[PDB]
Amino acid sequence: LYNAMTPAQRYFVEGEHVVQAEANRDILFTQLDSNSYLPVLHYVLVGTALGVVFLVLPLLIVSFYIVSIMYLLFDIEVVYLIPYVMTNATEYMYWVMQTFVAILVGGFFYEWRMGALEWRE
Amino acid sequence: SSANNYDLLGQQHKFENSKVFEEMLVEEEIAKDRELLEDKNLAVHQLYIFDPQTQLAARPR
Repeated sequence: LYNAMTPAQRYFVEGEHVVQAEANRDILFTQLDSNSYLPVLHYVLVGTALGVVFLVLPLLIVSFYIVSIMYLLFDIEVVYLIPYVMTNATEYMYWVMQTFVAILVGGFFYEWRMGALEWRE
Repeated sequence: SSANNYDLLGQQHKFENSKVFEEMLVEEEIAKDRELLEDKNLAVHQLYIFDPQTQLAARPR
């Protein structure tokens, strides 16, 4: 639970009631904690604990390398494409994206032409 | 043994001399593109495997 430490973060609200309310608060998205990944980490620990309980109960009683590289590089290329779809693009952002995709498609065409896309090897 | 060895030698030399011009020039080009294809990192080598005697595409790689 992140707690504000300064009056400006606390909206210049005076008193110790607010600090007490913030420290003992519940993680509520409508309230202070929005877009918070802390519930996700709590979910991670819960899943791990359940797995541990199941685990401990009975105890008491060339082509692959090539596909890995191509996946890494095309994944990075899609990583750059992600910010574009997250904006209401203009014409020029659009044409920059078109040049970017043109380069990616040139690499893909090289892959197709050299037979790497075929998995005979 | 000398007689027989020179018989084999004569067969070889007859084989070389008896080729026609067009075949000789074609064979010169075969030797030349054999030398050019010695580099195995060429793009075309990824495309195909070439027949050794005549550097023609035999099967894809």
